[PDB]
Amino acid sequence: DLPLDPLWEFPRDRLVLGKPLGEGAFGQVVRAEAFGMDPARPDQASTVAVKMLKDNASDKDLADLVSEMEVMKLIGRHKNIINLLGVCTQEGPLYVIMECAAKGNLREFLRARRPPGPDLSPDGPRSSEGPLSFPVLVSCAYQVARGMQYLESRKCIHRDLAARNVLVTEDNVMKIADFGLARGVHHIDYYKKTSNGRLPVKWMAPEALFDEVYTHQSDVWSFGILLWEIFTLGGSPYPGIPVEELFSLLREGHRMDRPPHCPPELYGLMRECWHAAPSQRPTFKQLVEALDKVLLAVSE
Ligand SMILES: *C(=O)c1nc2c(C(=O)Nc3cc(O[C@H](C)c4c(Cl)cncc4Cl)c(C#N)cn3)cn(CCN3CCOCC3)c2cc1Br
Repeated sequence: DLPLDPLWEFPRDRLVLGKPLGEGAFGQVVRAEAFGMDPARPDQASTVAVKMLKDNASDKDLADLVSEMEVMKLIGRHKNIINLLGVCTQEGPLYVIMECAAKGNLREFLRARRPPGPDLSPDGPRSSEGPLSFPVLVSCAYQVARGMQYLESRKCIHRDLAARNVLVTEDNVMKIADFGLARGVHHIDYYKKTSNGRLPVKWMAPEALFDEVYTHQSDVWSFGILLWEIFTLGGSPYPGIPVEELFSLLREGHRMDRPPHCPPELYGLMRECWHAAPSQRPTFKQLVEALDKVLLAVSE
């Protein structure tokens, strides 16, 4: 009963719904097979991520998903974001079809690839060598910055940029997810802990947390936290600090320490992102360039 948009509309019968991937505040995401997403190859199979309303959804849940859908249409296509592939709005439940990232989110990607502990018996010629190396970590940070730069150019604010909201493809390409979402910024439970133990308040810029102000520079703050996540290989920010203590510490201008095995260049970028005045933080364009210099200097 929603209006037909032939540009994006995809026949729902060309989808085979598979195993659920996860669920958000509004909507659930399910893995699925798509046939003929490329109209030039009608019988070609591809793996996609389908977002849909949960069971017994409210009208506001529908409005939020519709709102997300329209943002996806306007945002355009970029290598480092989750792109819209199609929609199903006609004669059936609302489907928002987007790209699927085979390796899950960036946080779990890093945590599952932490170096072998010294408790492990030396077996082979590279026993100390873990899956993750410094240039690849830098590349991950660079890709997120480029993706955010694109989103910024499209006047899009993420409001919850983090490792958990960055997805990893089969080719280890970073793709920013859930960027055009209504997140109820006027009613945030700052003490709320997710089912996986995450405290989303630890990613909020001071002007966002204290003054409910969101800009692209507030995302830059979040990017700084995301930088810390990457080079702690999926660690949780402000270790062992409860939300109540986080409040007072932030008011005192407290910042996270430099993590182990992290070069001063990158902790330098982190601290720049965490400058109190938003105009004293780098832009994403500057972050891209700065991370590019480091990346090129370690890609001989
Ligand atoms: C399809 O390529 C595919 N995807 C995954 C994912 C996965 O996370 N896919 C995914 C999730 C998306 O959003 C959800 C809500 C999400 C989750 Cl589930 C987790 N964190 C953040 C977000 Cl946004 C979106 C979107 N939009 C797109 N794609 C996870 N897996 C399994 C990972 N698996 C773990 C065990 O080792 C092997 C890898 C897959 C698999 C596949 Br085929």
